[PDB]
Amino acid sequence: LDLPGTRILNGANWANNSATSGTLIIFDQSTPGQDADRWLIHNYLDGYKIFNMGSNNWASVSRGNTVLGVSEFDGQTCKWSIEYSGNGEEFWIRVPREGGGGAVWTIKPASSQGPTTVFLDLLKETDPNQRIKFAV
Amino acid sequence: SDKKSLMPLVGIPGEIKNRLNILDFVKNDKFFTLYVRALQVLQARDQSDYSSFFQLGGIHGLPYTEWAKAQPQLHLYKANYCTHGTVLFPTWHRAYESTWEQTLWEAAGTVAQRFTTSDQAEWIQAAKDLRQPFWDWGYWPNDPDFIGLPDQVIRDKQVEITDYNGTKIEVENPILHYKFHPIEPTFEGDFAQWQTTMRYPDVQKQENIEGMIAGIKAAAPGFREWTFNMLTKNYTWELFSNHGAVVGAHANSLEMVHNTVHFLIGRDPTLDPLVPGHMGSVPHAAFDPIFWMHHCNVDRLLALWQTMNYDVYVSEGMNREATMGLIPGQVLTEDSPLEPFYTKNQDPWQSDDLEDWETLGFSYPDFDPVKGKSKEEKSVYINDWVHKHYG
Ligand SMILES: [Cu+2]
Ligand SMILES: [Cu+2]
Ligand SMILES: [Ho]
Ligand SMILES: [Ho]
Ligand SMILES: [Ho]
Repeated sequence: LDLPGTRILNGANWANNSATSGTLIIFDQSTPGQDADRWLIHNYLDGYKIFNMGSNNWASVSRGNTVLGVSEFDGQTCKWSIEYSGNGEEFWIRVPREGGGGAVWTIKPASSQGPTTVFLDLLKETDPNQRIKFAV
Repeated sequence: SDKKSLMPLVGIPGEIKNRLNILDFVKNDKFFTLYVRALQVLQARDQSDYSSFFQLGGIHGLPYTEWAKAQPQLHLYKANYCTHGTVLFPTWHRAYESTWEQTLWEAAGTVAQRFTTSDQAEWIQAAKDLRQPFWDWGYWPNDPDFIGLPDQVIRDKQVEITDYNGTKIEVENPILHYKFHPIEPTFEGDFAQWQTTMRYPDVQKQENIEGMIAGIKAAAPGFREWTFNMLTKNYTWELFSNHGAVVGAHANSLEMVHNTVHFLIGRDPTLDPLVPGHMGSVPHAAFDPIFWMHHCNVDRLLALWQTMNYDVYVSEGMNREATMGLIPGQVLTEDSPLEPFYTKNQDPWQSDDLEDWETLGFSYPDFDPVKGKSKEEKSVYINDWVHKHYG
């Protein structure tokens, strides 16, 4: 009787991750492998931890403002703040920083013509690329 | 960080005292008088006061405002605080019931200091022993006319209590209704038009009390058998704790039996269209004072199941609906926060901290004979008792 986990969505697209320092979290509409689109989000200290059921990677703050899946958990890069955006059922996934202010998940191509992956930029409260939805 | 909550949940200090059966409770003049007086105080408090009856009832559903927070959120998810259809249903409601109980108890304390008779010490002792009573809705002593609720709860417009100079007085019954002052601006439909809480409405939006009582008596043998099945056929937390991801699929859960009880008070099933009063509606139920007797029994049944099924506690489950303090899609466990309930150390309560109900300063009269006994002995005895009382 095992848990389904959740999809992480931006518009119609969902977060995927594959195995293998750190792999890209790709937002699109093609699931690469079994449960690569399913995530276990748990309370962790004052925030949350975000695990991919397909790849077994944790979403972590990575080298140079990107969000990657890494195989070993690190409390200092794998803890997230999840805050309500103010409309609909969309939230911000945010880097934990004392007295707030951290960078947020920002879904955009690396250059142009894809693929669309996760970066960490300053919060623009009006930016669609930073609005996340969860569906079980 | 900074301080988070203005009113920590701490429960009741001192010796552990029992929550009594409402039938027994009303027979005690000291407990009954203090309850009515304490309830008068809570209800008369300004509705913006977090220690008010209105705000305490407000946590559960509407209004969708933060409760007792020292610092507001930037963007508030406007929803119920209560968690329903989740592994956390039983434990969240345990915490909620104690938040109410402590607020009532603090009010009862100030009340007892006003008695001026030669038995004032007895009134003072009574106030600290005072706990919230329960309606044992699963008990049916094979008597067609039996009702598990006394007239003081469901009929009497005025009740007799003892005044401070020892004299007998009648007061408007604060248990029968809550009168809004004012009606919550964000209530819609019939609820926008109802000045007081309403039980078992008819087509004309008036209270049908005798219809409600008739329905309770008729349902009662069905509830005996159902409560018994709920206590004795569930062996895992998942099946026991909640009504399912499709509401109804866990037909035998504590939550599902508890749902039907709400509809016994709040909603005539024959009406078409349906016309629920406060207790038949999740966003409005907690404003009716009988909510607390109902939930006091849900916590009791939890306590009984826990005893028979020791060390079988919260198991991991999905959170599907966003609630004011829970992320849609997140996994729920025994270490998940139970907003808006904080400890005096300014940490959120977890199911973890309240597995042992005695930590909040209460017990139930059911457990009197097994005090200090082993988990295994307690489990055997209570299993016999459940078979005697609900079999
Ligand atoms: Cu509830
Ligand atoms: Cu309820
Ligand atoms: Ho005692
Ligand atoms: Ho905990
Ligand atoms: Ho635990």
